[PDB]
Amino acid sequence: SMNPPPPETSNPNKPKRQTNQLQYLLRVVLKTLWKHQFAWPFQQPVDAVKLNLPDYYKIIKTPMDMGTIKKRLENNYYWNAQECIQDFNTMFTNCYIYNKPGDDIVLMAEALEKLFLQKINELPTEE
Ligand SMILES: CNCc1ccc(-c2ccc3c(c2)[C@H](NC(=O)OC(C)C)C[C@H](C)N3C(C)=O)cc1
Repeated sequence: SMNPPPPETSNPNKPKRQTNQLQYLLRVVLKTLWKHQFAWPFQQPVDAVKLNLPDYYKIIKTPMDMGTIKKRLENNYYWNAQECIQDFNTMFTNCYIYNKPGDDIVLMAEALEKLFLQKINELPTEE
């Protein structure tokens, strides 16, 4: 059981709402990154067992990925848009913590992050 369980994606005890910013985060931000050429390593949790990287979860204690983020948005897990934005930022930061400059995965993360920032710079207004 070398991998940790994946992050929680649903919780019936948290209140739920739909906001225009949350719609944008799923329909524009997540979907645009998801289809990107470099999205695939980030579409599910890092499988440290299959990659045979037993130090990954020794280093990364707040894992996050777009598969999880997608489910969180679909399940109304986030109340505030910033909770979702923070999950994206955590995902990128983890990649930068574990890997090194010049690694293909870092270039991939940098490209996705630039696109992410372009899209959240056009986040719609709050209710
Ligand atoms: C059939 N399995 C396909 C697959 C292979 C590798 C990865 C994957 C996921 C996460 C990460 C990796 C691979 C990185 N390995 C690597 O060779 O990256 C290439 C593919 C760019 C290392 C690092 C721990 N990392 C992250 C996200 O930090 C995902 C799916």
